[PDB]
Amino acid sequence: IQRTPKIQVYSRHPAENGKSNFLNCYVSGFHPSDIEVDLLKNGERIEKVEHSDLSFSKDWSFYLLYYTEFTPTEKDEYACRVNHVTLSQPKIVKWDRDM
Amino acid sequence: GSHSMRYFFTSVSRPGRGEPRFIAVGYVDDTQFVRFDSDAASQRMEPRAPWIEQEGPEYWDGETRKVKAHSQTHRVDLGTLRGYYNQSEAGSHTVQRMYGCDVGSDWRFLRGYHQYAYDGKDYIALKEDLRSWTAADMAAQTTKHKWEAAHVAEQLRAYLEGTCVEWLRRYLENGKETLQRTDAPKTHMTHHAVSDHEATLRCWALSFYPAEITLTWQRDGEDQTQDTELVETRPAGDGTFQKWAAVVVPSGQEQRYTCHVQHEGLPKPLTLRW
Amino acid sequence: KLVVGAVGV
Ligand code: NA
Ligand code: NA
Ligand code: NA
Ligand code: NA
Repeated sequence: IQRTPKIQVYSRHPAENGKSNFLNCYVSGFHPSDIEVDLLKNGERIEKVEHSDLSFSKDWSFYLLYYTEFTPTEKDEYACRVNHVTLSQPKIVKWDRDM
Repeated sequence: GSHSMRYFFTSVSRPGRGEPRFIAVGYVDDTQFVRFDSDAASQRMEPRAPWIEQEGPEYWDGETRKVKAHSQTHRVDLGTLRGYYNQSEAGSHTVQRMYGCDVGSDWRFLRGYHQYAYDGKDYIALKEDLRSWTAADMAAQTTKHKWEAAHVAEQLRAYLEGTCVEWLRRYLENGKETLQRTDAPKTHMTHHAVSDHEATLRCWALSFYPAEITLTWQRDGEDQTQDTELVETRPAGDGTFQKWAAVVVPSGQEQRYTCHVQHEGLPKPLTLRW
Repeated sequence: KLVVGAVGV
């Protein structure tokens, strides 16, 4: 079976410019488990992003959290880029700041 | 409230060279406490909560031995299942296993479970009576006959009613400062105007534990699902959870709408209004 | 604590 990932991109804490925070990309509801997830700063891949240990829901679909420390600013744009066998093109979800 | 201990195992074949990917994770309630990853350096069961670090070297030796046994069974199973389904050596396939026990508020056994999937579909599951099996197809029926002959249900029932609940109670005691603590949601509302005639109210629940929560909208004190959006509960990354619920309302009528928040950590449900 | 053994499918 193939199930396409759901994506939420969000901060751990309500964001203020200049205040250290965590950028999260939560990917869920996907199968199979092989998935590529990047966090982007102004379209450029962030290095040293960490992720949770692979787990799954009652319907057997997988979920992962990808996360990095970031300091939001007025101008800097953040996003999550997801590739998966179910996607003909990478899916980019922009961080909205009020998710 | 009720508590659970659950182990999740994922097994992925990697045709071309070498051994399958094996990932094991253990949870108490919504708290990960142990992990094993075939591709990590330690080749040990590893702690992921401070309260499990209380366990001595004999615990880590035993859990490492058992998780490696689980890994080898899953390696063999990928081969067995490829045979049962007449599949080529060329394709990657996935096995998933979940087992564990629920206890009630009194920490007494409520239910046990042991579920197995192949390529994201039900394969075989232990029934609630812990004496019988649900096999999805004839491959799983062959496994059911094998597990009946080898008295697997009896072995799992002894674990699920015994060791599983006994060690869950031990973890709840050892980790009481966090595991027995409820974190009520921190709630607020935001307002978004798309046009002169339409606004979106968003009801936020932040920093709560456990993950179970209910957000509902009312209009003039009556439940409304029309024109609402409820996002999947999501991890904050600090062990707590987040969720929001949104309603589209006519501009100027925001005051008619209330957000209702139910959570184990709240003595009474909260009501928010713009 | 994990279960002691896993019987193959
Ligand atoms: Na490990
Ligand atoms: Na390892
Ligand atoms: Na599976
Ligand atoms: Na097995």
